[PDB]
Amino acid sequence: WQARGLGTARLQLVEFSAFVEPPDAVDSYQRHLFVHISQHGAPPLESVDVRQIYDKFPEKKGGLRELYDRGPPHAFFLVKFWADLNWSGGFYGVSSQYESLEHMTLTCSSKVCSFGKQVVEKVETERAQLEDGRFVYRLLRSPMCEYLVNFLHKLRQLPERYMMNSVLENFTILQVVTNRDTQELLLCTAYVFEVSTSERGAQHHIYRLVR
Repeated sequence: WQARGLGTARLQLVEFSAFVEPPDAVDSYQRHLFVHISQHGAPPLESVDVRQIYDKFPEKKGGLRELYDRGPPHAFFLVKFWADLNWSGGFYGVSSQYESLEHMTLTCSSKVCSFGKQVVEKVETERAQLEDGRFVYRLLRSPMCEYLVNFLHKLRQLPERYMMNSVLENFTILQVVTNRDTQELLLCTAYVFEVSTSERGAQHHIYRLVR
């Protein structure tokens, strides 16, 4: 009954990535992945108690505690990213793909938070496209908001990766996917971050948020 990947029976994440294509990508295509989840016979995901990360996201409303209280509890995930920050006016982008058995319009809200305070927010809607019995939701090549692009440019220039990790310690992203018509929550993902080491590329670990 417990999740094996990032999804519920109503909405599965297929693929998520944040990337930059250098200006010369036009000559020889390349992209750098800052972070990447691909879910194209596994055990249960580990659990993390949601109370321990409340103070890393906003409060009062659209905050973790109120969202979790709203439910459903099984829709809540924590993703730890080891971001690859080793890669210039190129294209900074975010691509997301989801799948369901039912036809919905999704609202996807992404709240960028600094010391648990909302700083920027992007809200996108996506109508289902029916393909092979299953519905697919494609939010591909969304331009990264200027706050994140500038954050990444500054973060990458820090002299020590322990300082990157100290800065990232206070940097979080909260994603809420709801049925736009019914306002029911489909997927809530809390993102926390560290740097990887370049020889190592982007990595991640997914947890169920429990209470």
